[PDB]
Amino acid sequence: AYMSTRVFDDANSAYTLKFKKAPGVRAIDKGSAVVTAITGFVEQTGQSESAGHCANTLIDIGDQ
Amino acid sequence: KLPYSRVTNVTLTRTDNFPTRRGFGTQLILTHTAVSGQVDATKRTKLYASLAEVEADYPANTSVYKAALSAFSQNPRPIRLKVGYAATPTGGDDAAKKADFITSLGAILNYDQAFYQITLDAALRDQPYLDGLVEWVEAQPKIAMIDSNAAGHEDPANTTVIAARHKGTVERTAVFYHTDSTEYLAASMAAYMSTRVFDDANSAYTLKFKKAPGVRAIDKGSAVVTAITGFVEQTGQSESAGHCANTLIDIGDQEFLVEGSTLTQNVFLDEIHATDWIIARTEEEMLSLFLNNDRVPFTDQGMQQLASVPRAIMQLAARAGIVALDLNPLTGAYEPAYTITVPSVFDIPESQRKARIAPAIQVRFRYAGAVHYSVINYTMTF
Amino acid sequence: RAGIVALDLNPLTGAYEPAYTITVPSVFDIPESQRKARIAPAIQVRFRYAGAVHYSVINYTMTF
Amino acid sequence: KLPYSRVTNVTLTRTDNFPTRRGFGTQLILTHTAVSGQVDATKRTKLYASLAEVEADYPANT
Amino acid sequence: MAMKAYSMLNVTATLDGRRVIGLMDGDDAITTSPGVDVGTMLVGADGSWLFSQTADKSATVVIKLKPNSPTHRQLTEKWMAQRAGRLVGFPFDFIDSASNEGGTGAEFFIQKAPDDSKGNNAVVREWTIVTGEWTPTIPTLL
Amino acid sequence: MAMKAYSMLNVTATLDGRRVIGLMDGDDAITTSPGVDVGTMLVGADGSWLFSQTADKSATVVIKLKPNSPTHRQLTEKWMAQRAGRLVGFPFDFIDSASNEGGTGAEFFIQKAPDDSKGNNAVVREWTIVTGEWTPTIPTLL
Amino acid sequence: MAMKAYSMLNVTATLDGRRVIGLMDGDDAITTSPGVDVGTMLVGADGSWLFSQTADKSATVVIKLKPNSPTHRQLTEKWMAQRAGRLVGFPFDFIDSASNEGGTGAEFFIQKAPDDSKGNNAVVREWTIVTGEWTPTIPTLL
Amino acid sequence: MAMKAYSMLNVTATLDGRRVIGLMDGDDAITTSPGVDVGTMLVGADGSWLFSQTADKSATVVIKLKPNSPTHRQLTEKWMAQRAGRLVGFPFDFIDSASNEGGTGAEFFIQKAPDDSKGNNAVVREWTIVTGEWTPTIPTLL
Amino acid sequence: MAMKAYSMLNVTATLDGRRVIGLMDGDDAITTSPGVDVGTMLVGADGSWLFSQTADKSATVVIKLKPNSPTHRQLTEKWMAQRAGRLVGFPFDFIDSASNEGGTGAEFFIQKAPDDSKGNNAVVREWTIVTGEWTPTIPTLL
Repeated sequence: AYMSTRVFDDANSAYTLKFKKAPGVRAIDKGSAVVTAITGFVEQTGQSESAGHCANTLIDIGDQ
Repeated sequence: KLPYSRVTNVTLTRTDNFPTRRGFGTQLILTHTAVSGQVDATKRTKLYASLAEVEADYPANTSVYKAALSAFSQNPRPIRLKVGYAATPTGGDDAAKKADFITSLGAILNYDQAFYQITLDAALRDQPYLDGLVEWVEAQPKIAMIDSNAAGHEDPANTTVIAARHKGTVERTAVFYHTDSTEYLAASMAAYMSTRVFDDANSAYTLKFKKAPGVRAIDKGSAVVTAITGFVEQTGQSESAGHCANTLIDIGDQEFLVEGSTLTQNVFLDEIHATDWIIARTEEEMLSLFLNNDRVPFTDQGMQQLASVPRAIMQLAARAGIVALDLNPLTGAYEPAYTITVPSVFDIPESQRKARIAPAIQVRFRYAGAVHYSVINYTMTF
Repeated sequence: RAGIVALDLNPLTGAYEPAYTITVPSVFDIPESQRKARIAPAIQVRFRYAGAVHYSVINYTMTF
Repeated sequence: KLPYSRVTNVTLTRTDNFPTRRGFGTQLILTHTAVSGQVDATKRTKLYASLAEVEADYPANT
Repeated sequence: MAMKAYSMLNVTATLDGRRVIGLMDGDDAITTSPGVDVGTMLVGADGSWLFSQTADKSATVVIKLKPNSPTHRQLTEKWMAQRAGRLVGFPFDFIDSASNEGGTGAEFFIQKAPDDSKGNNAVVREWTIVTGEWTPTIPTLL
Repeated sequence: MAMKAYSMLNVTATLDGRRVIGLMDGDDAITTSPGVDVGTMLVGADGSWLFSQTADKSATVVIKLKPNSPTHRQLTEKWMAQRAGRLVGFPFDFIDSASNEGGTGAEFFIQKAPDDSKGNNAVVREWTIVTGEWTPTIPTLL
Repeated sequence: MAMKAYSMLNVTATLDGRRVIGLMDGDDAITTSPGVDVGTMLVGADGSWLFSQTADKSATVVIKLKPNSPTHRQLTEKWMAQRAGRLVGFPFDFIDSASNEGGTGAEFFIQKAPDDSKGNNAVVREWTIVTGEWTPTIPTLL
Repeated sequence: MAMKAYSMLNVTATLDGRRVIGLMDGDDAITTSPGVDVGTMLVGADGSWLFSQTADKSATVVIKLKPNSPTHRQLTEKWMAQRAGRLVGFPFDFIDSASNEGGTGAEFFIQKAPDDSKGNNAVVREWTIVTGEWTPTIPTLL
Repeated sequence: MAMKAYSMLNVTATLDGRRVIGLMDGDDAITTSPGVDVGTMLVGADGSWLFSQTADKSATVVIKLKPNSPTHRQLTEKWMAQRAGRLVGFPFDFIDSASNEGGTGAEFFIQKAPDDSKGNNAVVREWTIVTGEWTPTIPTLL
């Protein structure tokens, strides 16, 4: 729905992240130290395999 | 016929309403009381909208209602206090042990991160286990404030009180020393501190040093107001000759806060508040940059795009009056107020490039203070 | 052009390095025993990926 | 909710920082003191990066 | 840290967070000019003099674009937002990495809109933006 | 949906329902310009500033034609209708299919009439029309 | 609550319940002025002084309109109602949403009527109204 | 019933039954102004107020003509009739068909006579007429 | 102690304890003028003369502000306090640090209030204040 309508035939059309993207309408999950067991993401080091399990959860930080 | 309430709705109540005047922050009220309908293990914290709509916490309980009473009682008002469930167990199963209190503190972040100023009120006062809060808010982007109802800070010699056993070593905590039965942290913080908008010109309240709360009472004395607040007349503030706190003295017919909420010997509350506004604003602008662009590439062009954010924030901050005016304070010669240096990804190896963690950008400061004390000489010649 | 392939510079040192190469094989020494297959020999191509940024750091020293 | 430290990292220290401005050379500081963790017969000389990161030599030794 | 020769490959301009991309040809594609003179000398009938310095630190920048550039679309959306009645800042910033020369402004506004000419060959689209506060950055690499 | 390069074969202009056909040579055959500046910056004696935005959304367009074109006949009939005392709108619209850039205006009026020069070679006939409301279209194909 | 720059798109004026719409061009389209000076200083032959403050809080407002505006029709009907002998209040009110500056008056009256000039181009129609009580509103957004 | 833009081709003025034809150049060729102010506000020493409305509904109109116009001949005959001692009304009326704005007066009189200047180029001839009763017409087309 | 050239960055004005901030553009943003002439020469029919000096030391100051300035809000609150009936002094003071030229007055009063004009661009707001005693300061730096 967002991945599909990506046209790489234009200049500078590399959405290399897919990392901060808003869907049409949906709801968030909850937590702060539970969002690192899922997605296995440590703060500044990167992403560690032993310290979590990779997935995607649609967090909210500000009002976004 | 028909009433006019068919097409309009005009009412009338007997209450006091002040304008809203949104501002910066929110405070936290942690106690052991639970209301069972809104914090009962489902909400380690709970938000609100206004005081009047409070029903879950009894309008007579000393902890929440009597503290939100002075939290919401400034002439412009803050909104959405962050109500409590945090350390519902009494300090610790072994009371003297602070480990349970530290773990309780470490398990209340995991629900909510929207509070900036931490206040305990009407209970937990003068507990030895409170040392965990002082040790813990260090290296934690918050502000810890403890208002005693009574202690022995009036002896410029004793070392057992809160402000003595931690004096000159902590730079993010302060004490609101007073007499019995008044909630004080809520009186000024998060009620005057909250409605401070740094997005306007000349909005630097650098002091917080002569400010009137809504309604309250003064303490008493003259040589007891220097054991507390550790303030000597013209020298400044000395660590050995007193203990820093805030007492709301009255001099003329006016009553106002005094010492400007110090934390250690010469560290004031507005410095922390303003720099934390700077940090929280750079965070918001960085996030707003990641949501507009398709991507931010891992090149030098991307580094400059990222560094464009602190450049705007520093110009915003120098306008409010937080950053200094481009002149050497020693000699008055020209000196840059702030600099921003952007690193190179070029010689950072591809071994580290695959991290998707950008290198660090470094920024430079200079603070612009304000005046607490004045001198006039008045020679007479006849 | 889209931004998927890198910009012709060594990511370690910033020195010049080709982003991609294409090497074409010879049918010449591939035997006629295999030529009658109507299956062409393999062409080999070389890459370099251009990533993007997920996390930022700012230091903010203060001097008063 | 979640902190902003989930996607960025903004800090603040109270120190003095000047630009780097690389140049030509290096100097040598020879004495008789040994630190036993970084020169102990394994390094007749030892390099560094910055002063603040000094721990091996005591911040009070002359 | 060798002094890089000039190149438009090493100049970066950021408008409301996004890059500026499709620029016209010429030596003047982004130009910033101060609003007024820095000062004024006043000489009297006797030969004495007095200098006066202004407190106005404002500037305009002119951006010349091609008819096919995403920045043209971004600026034409900003123009319609202003025409609707929504009036906010939108920072602009640009710098040169070879010398650290440039400047920033935290609140800009659209001042002039381009002319849509069709004709036989494609032609320029010139936008103008204005700020009340522009601070140049010091070129520390000379 | 490949981005087509520019071409006058893919630009269409509609005046009162009919197409615009015989255009002169040059890079400026139909040009639209806004009536005024979008805004104004006001800087005081102390360094503070204030921006002000206008509510005027009007434009003119200039059309350059050959002496042998049906659009010249259409415009000279519209001019005589206005001179008689009949004053109505007559929409004008033009767009580019390659980028969706253009604009529309539902009520135009003749503002300037051309000069009839005979001479040795044939020359331009320039018309000018004005509207009180011009809304640009957003180029959604960049 | 960002301080909006000035714009006539965000000023609203209400005359007898209806909006004021077709205004002339210029920086002075609705102007209100107090009736008298606020006070007077009286200095005697010896150097002593005395200030005196007035109790008169009245004002006039001048509205400049185009010859084609519904407010001109509304005001010319109010003028004829007054000429017939019917004398009532008709409130007037206007404010700026960017700063909350303005004022209100619950009872106004027509004081001057415009001149009907035809000529070659269209020209202003200026009305004047007067009240005995005008209370300015406090700009709480500065 | 489209709102016609302004044009002097659609304004008609009738003086004593005949049309007004040769008018001078400018934006003020026929202008009517009311005789007095509509009312007066009276504020007392205590802050109370009182409005008073007049019963005088009179106006003058000024007509600017060229030295070669039949209306100049008509007005100079009316002037001589008045100088002889014959004093009658002679209605004047003018209106705009685009908006129905104008007014009528059933009895006018000559008040000022023009100056006969010869010089090198031709110049204006300005007449003034006065009535005791002028009723504006309501612009029903806005 | 070098004589600084003139600059509005080094002039400070204090009204009731607070600074004056948003000033209009021009060479006359704060101007103070004495109330009367210093003296009068009286020459008789014979050629003898007599000078007379006044004891009146009073002045007014005029402050020109933008429509978006906190000093406008402060002055409009002071105006309403005076209209309520509360009459006190409110000192005003301003000086130039380059030459030590200026003056002070311990008790001022509002004398004139500005006009609220909306229009198309933003315009001045002029306040006037008056004192019964104004003492200039001596410029000791020439």
